[PDB]
Amino acid sequence: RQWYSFLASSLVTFGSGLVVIIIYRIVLWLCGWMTEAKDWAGELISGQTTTGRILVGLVFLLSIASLIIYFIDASTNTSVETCLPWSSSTTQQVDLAFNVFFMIYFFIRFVAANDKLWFWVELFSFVDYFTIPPSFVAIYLDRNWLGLRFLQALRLMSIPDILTYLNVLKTSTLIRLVQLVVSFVSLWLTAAGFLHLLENSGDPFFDFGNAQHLTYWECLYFLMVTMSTVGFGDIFATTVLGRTFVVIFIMIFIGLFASFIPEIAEILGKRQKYGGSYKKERGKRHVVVCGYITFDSVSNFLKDFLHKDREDVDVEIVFLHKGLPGLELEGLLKRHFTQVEYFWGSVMDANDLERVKIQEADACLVLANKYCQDPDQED
Amino acid sequence: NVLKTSTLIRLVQLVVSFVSLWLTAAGFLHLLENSGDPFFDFGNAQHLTYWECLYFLMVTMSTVGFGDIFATTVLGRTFVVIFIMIFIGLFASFIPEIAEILGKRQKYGGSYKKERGKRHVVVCGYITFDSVSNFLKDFLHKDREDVDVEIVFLHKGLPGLELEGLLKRHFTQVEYFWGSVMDANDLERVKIQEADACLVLANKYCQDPDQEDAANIMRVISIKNYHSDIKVIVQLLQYHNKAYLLNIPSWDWKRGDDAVCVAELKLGFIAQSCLAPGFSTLMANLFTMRSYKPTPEMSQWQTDYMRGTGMEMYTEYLSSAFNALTFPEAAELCFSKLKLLLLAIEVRESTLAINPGPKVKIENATQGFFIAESAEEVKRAFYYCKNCHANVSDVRQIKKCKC
Ligand SMILES: [K+]
Repeated sequence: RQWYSFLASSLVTFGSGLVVIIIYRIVLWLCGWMTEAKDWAGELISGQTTTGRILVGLVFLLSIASLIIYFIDASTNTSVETCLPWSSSTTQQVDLAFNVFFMIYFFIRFVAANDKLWFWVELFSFVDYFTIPPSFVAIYLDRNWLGLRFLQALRLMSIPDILTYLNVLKTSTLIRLVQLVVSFVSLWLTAAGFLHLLENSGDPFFDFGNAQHLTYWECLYFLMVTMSTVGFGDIFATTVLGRTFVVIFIMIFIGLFASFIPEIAEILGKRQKYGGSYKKERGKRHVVVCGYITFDSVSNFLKDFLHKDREDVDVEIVFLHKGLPGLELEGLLKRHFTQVEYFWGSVMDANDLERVKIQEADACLVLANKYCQDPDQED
Repeated sequence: NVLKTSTLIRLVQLVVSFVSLWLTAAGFLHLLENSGDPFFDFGNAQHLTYWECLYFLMVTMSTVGFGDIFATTVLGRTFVVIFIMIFIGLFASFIPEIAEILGKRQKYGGSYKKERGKRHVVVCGYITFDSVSNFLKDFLHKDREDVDVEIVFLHKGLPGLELEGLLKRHFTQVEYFWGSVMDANDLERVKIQEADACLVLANKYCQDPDQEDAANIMRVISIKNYHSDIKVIVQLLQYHNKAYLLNIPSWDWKRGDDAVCVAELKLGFIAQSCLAPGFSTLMANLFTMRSYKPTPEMSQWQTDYMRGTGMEMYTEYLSSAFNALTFPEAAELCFSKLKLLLLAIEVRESTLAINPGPKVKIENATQGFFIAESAEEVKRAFYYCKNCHANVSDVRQIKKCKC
C-alpha cells in the first residue's frame, strides 16, 4: 500500500546529508572549539571518560533491546506493511525511544569522525538511515512497515569493540572468539531478515503477486540449512529476488561457515586438561616428579617405584611437566589413578610448586633426558 | 595492457572462467530439459526457464541440493552427473582463491592528517604489542603534564590483535600506518617534515645486535636524507655502532638528535654502583614514570622504598625570587620552603651544571633540575615569590603571586 514512503524517508535523509557535505567540500575547495568538540566526542565514544563508559554500556544494551523488539515485531505479524495506530502499538513506542537514543549516538559519532564524507558512508550510518527516519514515518501514519529494520542485527557487530573499550577482552584468543561468534551470528540474523522481507513481500516486477509467507524463524532455519550445505528443501525460496539472494548467500556464506566452525573448534579445543591442583590427604606422603616426563621414563620409573615386591608404603606420585601427556601415558595414569597424578606446569614457576603443594611433599625427583643432544645443556 | 598486476590477472581469469562456464552450462541444461529425450521422441521434456537452470546449477555446484528444481530428462540427469564431477572441484577451489585474493588488501594504508598546530611524533623500527605497550605506558603516563602530542607508528607488518586493541583504546591520539621509513612516500604519508620528532626502536632480543644497529642506522640515514631538520632519537644495542651515525652529514646533537645506547647506559649505571653500592637502583627509579601506591601488607622498608620509587626527575624555570642567590641558597630554599630537591641548573652557549659551588649565581630564567613526586610539585619553584609566598607554610597553597 504505502511502504515506499518509509523507504523514501531513509533515501531523502541519506541524500540531503550527502549533498550538504558535497557542496560544503566544494565551497571550501574553491575559496579551536571544533577540535575540542571532536576530541571530546572521540574520548566519549572510546569509553575514555566515565560518561563515555556509561554511553558505551547504553549502546551495548539498547542494541540488544532494539533487536529483541525487531524479533517480536517480525514474529507476531503477517503482512510486511501493517495498518495500526501508533498509540496502540507498545513496541512501536519503545522502538521510537531507542531510535531517538541511536540518533543522538549517530550525531556523537558524526562529531567524533575525522572525515564527515566517509563517515556518511560507514556501515552503521546506513543502519541508522534505514531505521530512524522509518521509525518517524511510523508515527506520522497509523501504520508500520517491517522493512529494512532487520538491519538492527548488524548493531551487534559493535560488541567486540565495546568489550575492548570496556577492557574485558583481555586475551588475544578471547578477542578472536568474540569477533568470530558475533560476526557470524549478526550476519546470519541479518541475512535471515533480508530473505524474510523478500519472500513475504514478493517480486515487485510481478506486482508482488509471487510471494510466500515464511516466518522469520523459518528463514533463520533455512539459512542455517543452506550455509551448512545440508539442503533439505522442506523450505525453499520462490520469489526471483529470494532465489537470487539465495545464490549470493551460498557464494558468500559457505566460505564463512566452513572457516568459522573449524576456527571455533580450535579455540574451544585449546583449553588445558591437566590444570588444577593436588589435594593433600590426611598424613599421606607424596613425591613430586619433574624434568623428562614421558611414557618411557614414567613406565621405567613406576615399574620399579610401585613394584609389588616393595613394602606396602602409601606414597603418591605427582608428576609435573609442561606437555599434555601422550595417550600411552594417559592410559598408565588412569591405571594408577588411585596413587598417581599428573599436572600441567613447570618447577620453574612458584605457582606450580604451590599447585603440587611441594612444601608438604616428602621428596622431589628431577629426571634427565639421557638421550638429549647436549648433556651439558640438559644438566 | 590494463591487467598490470599478477593478482589482478589471476582474479579476472578466475571470475571470468567461472562465470562463463556457469552460464554456458546453464544454457546446455536449459536446451536438454526443454528439448526432451530424443530416444523417447522428445515426449519426456520439462519447461525450465534459463534462469531456473542457472539457479539449479548454482544449487548443485555448492552441493546445497534443495530438489525444488531437478532434471528429469535422461540427457539432463546424465549432464547433471557430469556437471557434479567437474564443477564441485571448480567451485570448491574458486571460492577460497577469490577469498584469499579479496582478503589480501592492506588495512592500514592511507595517510596521517595534520590537526591545527598539534604536535606528533613518528615511531618506527621494532613495533610490537610488547614494545608499544612498554613505550606508551611511560609516554602517555597520567603523571606527565597534559601535552597534546599524537603518536604515529609506521611499520611494515599488519598489527597483531593485542596491538589493534591498544590502538583502538588510544584512538584519539595514537595512529598506525603500514610502511617503512626506508621509503620517501611513507615518510610523506606520515608527514614527517611536520613531525616534532622521530623515534627509532631496536629489537633488544635480536639474533645479532650489530645487524640490528646497522638496520637502525640505515633508517636514520633515510629519515635525515628525506629531511635533515627532524629531531631523531635512535636506540642502539651496541656502543661501537654509534660512531657511524655521528658521521651522518646532518646529525646534530646541538639540534637535539640523540642515541640511547642501552649498552653504554647499562654499564655506566652498574659502574656507578661500584662507587656507591645501590646507586644503579637510586638512579634507574628517577628515570621511569611510577606512581606511589601503598598497601597495608608492605613492611616499613617497603613503604619507604616505594615512596622513593614515587620520585621522578623534573625540569622547571626558577622564579625571579631566586635571582642572584648562589646555587647553595637556591637548594636550601627549595628543600626547606618548597619541599623540592634541586640538584642542577642550566648555566648561560649554555650548559648543564650539577651541584655547582657558591661562585655560581642564579640568573633570570635559569632552568633548574629537580627530584619530585610530580611536575605539579616543581611548579612551586616557578611561582615562588619572596614577598607574596615567603611564609606560606601550607606549601600546596602557593600559586600566582600579587607581588
Ligand atoms: K545437500
